[PDB]
Amino acid sequence: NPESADLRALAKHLYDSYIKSFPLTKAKARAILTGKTTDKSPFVIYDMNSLMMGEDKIKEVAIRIFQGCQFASVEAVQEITEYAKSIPGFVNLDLNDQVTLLKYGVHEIIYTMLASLMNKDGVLISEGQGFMTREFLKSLRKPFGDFMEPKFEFAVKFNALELDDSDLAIFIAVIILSGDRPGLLNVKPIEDIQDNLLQALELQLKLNHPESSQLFAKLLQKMTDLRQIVTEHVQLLQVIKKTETDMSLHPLLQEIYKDLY
Amino acid sequence: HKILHRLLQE
Repeated sequence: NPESADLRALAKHLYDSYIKSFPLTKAKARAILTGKTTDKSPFVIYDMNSLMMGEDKIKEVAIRIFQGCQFASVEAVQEITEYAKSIPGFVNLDLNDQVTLLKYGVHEIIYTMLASLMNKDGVLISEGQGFMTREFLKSLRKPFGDFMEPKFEFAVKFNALELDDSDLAIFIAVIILSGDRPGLLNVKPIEDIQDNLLQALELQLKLNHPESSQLFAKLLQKMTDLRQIVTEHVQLLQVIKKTETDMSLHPLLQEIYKDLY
Repeated sequence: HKILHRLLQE
């Protein structure tokens, strides 16, 4: 019908802008992770020695790996900011609200998109050029040992829903347009866009997974799970900042983390 | 949020 049509157009437009915005999609990451591709398999990093050999193809070691994640996050935030600008009506909002939405959104979307790069065994890094084992990351000296295990725990549950790129494009758009972010000045227009996106996501989940039973409802439960993971992550960062003085926090990360949960 | 402002304005 005509209301359906508009929601299908929005799903198509978000998907396009997702493909442009993000270098490594879930499709490629799956292809690389299965091995069922013609491309060169990724350099596996399972220990200190493998990490050192790995440097070429892609300070204490733990700190080296934390700075790695730091550079990667900053790139993710830039890709996600370009993607938010694609979300119809997002740029038309109050700039201070645009900032507030991204400020609380980016880490939730980073963890959502990290799952596409993850399996129970490890995570693809440097655009699938590397593959860092979960056991290796777990093994790091505290507090760095428990930095990524929560993201692995979430990713195995979230990966069960077998969402595809077209589902994810709308799902991340719905996360960005959250009306309950602290300090928003004009909630109504944000809620109006989220209502359009949520209907678009509902249709997309019925169409793309017609066999799937209340995928849309399970997916909305995961959004509340994501907030809890983003809080815990800020706690460890709060800890790491104070405990390690050899650690420099990237300015862009500082803007986001400043006055957050 | 000058960097965020900058990225949003770019």
